[PDB]
Amino acid sequence: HRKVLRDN
Amino acid sequence: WSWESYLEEQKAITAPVSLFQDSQAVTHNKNGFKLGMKLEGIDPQHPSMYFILTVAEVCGYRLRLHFDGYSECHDFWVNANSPDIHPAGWFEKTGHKLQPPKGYFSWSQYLRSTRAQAAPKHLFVSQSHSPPPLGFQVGMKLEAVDRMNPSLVCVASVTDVVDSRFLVHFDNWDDTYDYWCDPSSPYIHPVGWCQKQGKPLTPPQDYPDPDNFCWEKYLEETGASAVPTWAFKVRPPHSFLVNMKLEAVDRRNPALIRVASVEDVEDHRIKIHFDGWSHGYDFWIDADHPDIHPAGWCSKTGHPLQPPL
Ligand SMILES: [Cl-]
Repeated sequence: HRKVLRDN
Repeated sequence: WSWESYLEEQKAITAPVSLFQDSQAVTHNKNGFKLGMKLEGIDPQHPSMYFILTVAEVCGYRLRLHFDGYSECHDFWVNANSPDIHPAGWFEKTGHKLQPPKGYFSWSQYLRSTRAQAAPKHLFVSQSHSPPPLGFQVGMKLEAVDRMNPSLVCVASVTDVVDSRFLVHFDNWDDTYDYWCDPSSPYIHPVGWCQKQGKPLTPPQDYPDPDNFCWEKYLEETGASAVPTWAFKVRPPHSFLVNMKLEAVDRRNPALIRVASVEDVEDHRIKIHFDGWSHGYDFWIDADHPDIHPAGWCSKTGHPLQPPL
């Protein structure tokens, strides 16, 4: 279960 | 209202002029910018991009710039010694891209169409005529704090060099995170710094198999070199003390400059409080920010000063 840096 | 009476009444001191960068303190230069002069400048919302700008207003040593062709809602204020503006023609002489006016390139043709005057060259502190920062070349790589998400230290590149400053870009992100700095910025470090420090390095956006990112491989695959370690200089912490007073541009109405206090301090940052206002309005600012000034700056430069609320 991956956590991803999102900027939108 | 006067500073003297106010300091007497509050039993307070102003931050000595010596505490500031020369550029923040200087009051003896006149503002030579005039209404309608045209020039080139960085978009503060996109610091890698250059636009044609027109002088919309002048107040003391400050000026309000308008993006030709775009809405006046994007107008912004700079000081007359800003290094983020350049004379007409600077882009082509120096290898920079100039965005044209909205919808619209040749300056001679545009000046003929508009019957406007370009701001004269002598007004500009930055014309790419001074010795660049040694060791910082376009294309080189480093590690940089994302100043907007400062828990992150990230893979970064130098993408522009202008006089004493260079532009730091976050690989694979947009330019909204970019910032201009110099070799002593506390926000930059050599390739390998995070590894030395036992700190996680944030790799480029969408880098395949990011947990296995390796600088050695990244540099090889990008044909890039690291900024040499000797090029990074240690900036001393500033010497502002809590309760010291000064002047500061209001971020909520940038036209205004207010009587201010040092509320709190870090090594390189200062928490500003507007005397008389709610602490809700307090904000952190880097000590080198062009929008803080010693007491007396407004009065000496011919800009109104808002006294405490
Ligand atoms: Cl617009």
